[PDB]
Amino acid sequence: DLSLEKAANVQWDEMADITGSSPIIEVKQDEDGSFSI
Amino acid sequence: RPDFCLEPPYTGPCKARMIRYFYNAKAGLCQPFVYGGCRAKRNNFKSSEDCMRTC
Amino acid sequence: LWDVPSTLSEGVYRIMQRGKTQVGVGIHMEGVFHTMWHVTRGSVICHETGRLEPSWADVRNDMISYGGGWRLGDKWDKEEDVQVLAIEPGKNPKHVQTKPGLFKTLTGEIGAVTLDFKPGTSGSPIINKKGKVIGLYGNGVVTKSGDYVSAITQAERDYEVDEDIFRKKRLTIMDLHPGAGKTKRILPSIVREALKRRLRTLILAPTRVVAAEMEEALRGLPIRYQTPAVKSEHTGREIVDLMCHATFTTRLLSSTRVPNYNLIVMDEAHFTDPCSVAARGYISTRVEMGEAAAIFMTATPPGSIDPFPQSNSPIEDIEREIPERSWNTGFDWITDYQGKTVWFVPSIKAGNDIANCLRKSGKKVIQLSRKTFDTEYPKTKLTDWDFVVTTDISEMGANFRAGRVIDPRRCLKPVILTDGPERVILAGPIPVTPASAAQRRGRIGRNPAQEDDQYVFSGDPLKNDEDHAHWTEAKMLLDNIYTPEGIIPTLFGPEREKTQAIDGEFRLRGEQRKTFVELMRRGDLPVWLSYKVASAGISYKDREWCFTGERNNQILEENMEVEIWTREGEKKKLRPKWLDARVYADPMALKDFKEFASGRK
Repeated sequence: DLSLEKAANVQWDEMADITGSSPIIEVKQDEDGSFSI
Repeated sequence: RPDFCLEPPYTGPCKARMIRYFYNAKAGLCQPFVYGGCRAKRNNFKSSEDCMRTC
Repeated sequence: LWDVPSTLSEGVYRIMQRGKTQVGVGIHMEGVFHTMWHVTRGSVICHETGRLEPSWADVRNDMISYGGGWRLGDKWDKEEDVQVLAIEPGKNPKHVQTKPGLFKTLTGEIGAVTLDFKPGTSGSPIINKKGKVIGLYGNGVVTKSGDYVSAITQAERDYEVDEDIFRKKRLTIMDLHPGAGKTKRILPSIVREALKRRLRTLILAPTRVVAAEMEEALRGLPIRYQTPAVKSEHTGREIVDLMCHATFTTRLLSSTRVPNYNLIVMDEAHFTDPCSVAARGYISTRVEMGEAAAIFMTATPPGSIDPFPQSNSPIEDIEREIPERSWNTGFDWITDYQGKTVWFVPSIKAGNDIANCLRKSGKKVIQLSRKTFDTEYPKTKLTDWDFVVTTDISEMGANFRAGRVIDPRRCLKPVILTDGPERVILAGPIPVTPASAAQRRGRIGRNPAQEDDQYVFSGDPLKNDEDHAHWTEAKMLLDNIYTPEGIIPTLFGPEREKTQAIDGEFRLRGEQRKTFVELMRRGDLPVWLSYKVASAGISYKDREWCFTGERNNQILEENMEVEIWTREGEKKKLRPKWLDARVYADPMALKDFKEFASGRK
């Protein structure tokens, strides 16, 4: 038994932090939807 | 007890938040931990009774 | 798709549990709700005095939809920089922009973001430059370095028919089990490309609610529902006719302008009701004459023998003893079960007894019978209940949202006895047929979010329905369907050997045939009794045959010899010249037949 709760509308932020790398990992998914190596 | 309760609790590579139970061998009982939703290990139980009886 | 019918704002939502904490995030786009599979696993959601149930899912991609499909198809260009609208548990939302890296699937290749958010953020949307959702955050991997990466997750959006099924002089049986997308996918595509071929399309449903679910499935197409209050309804426009089996048989018996349908689709084509059998016979005749194509859809086609067929969700087949009456003890597994149960009873009487026993335990019990089905079945959906106590009528497309079936595998069988005076008795309770057991078990094993469904049964099925009165009654109806070509309308092949009758022997001349149809429609009498009265030359309103019977035709109600006041004040014992058990088999049937015999009907 789960309930919902409002959070935000979908809009892009001019005022956003820019972080994160852009690596290239070869990884293969498996039937269930998982990921590894 | 099986060898899969030797393992410590395993939060998967997913970002959901499920409360589950995992057998701390050092502490000697299943405490609740955060399951991410994906590739659960076998030290991962929906209730603490099934974990005590399963370890 | 899944298996059920039924606020709706737009914005991202925190999916939350009360034991309240956040477990995941979802997007309410259009009238649909989007999440990952691993976040809910097909569980319902209730909020804003409403409820959402799953529609489509792709477990191979960790993606699920509630209330419809996934039209979100904006795909990241492999260069454009993205934003994750992360909603962490107990924190105001946060937009983090990044240039995605690549997961290199090797069965394809897609982008990934190296943002590590707290547990409970799965399903947070990944937006793009133009303000459209290109993905869902939450499913990823742990890097050799020990870093967390997550792949962007989005869908990219179907049943195509073989053309031979539209060929005339061709009859196709579609062995479609629950989970194949019958009403939700296959039938709409069949209808659409039949319209493309500009075919005169008839669709036959076993019950009114099944036809209503067909209407919901076929919306946007030109479907006209046809009510039995009308003998024929032609329009010059392109139209697809939708009606019940019995409505089609009635219009055959009473109308002239029966259209030259060249494509006929019959859902739940295993229905052994006399009207359904006669309709199958007429359809097979039209097909053999080269005037039409036919499609019979059923999970138990002729020759089906397996009571435990394959299902698209696991079924637990428990064999144990089941009560046949009200019990006082020793059946705790019945009421200790905390899900919803569909219990199949042989008769309305046994159903009443079982249902009262269950109500005594604080159980909400809904009862279903052939006559009350289209009234009461909508209450199982619009209400929450513990048990459905039902007869075989729920074997014809009645979808339930339950986890257990109780099936003693017993039923009553109408048999026409030829020992001297011809009568109709109800033999039993007797073992049901293998197809009937399969159809009863088919009420469950369809929800892919449930693996604990159980089919608790007792006894073996029996393939001995040859003496069933419905085959002779179907021949009675069929022999009174005149054909323009004067051809021979016989029963559908696989059912033809069930009766040793000669084709056409029940043909009634004009007026007798009219009163036959009227005794069935206005009198609510069985086909055998209606034929026996009408062929005798008796008018509809003449009720004296209800009292001129042998003494052994006395009708008893609760251990009393029934006495009835006729329309003209006379008091007489209910003693029909012809005895059909179905008119006194249950309180409502006997009530209706008592009002018929009085002439007040």
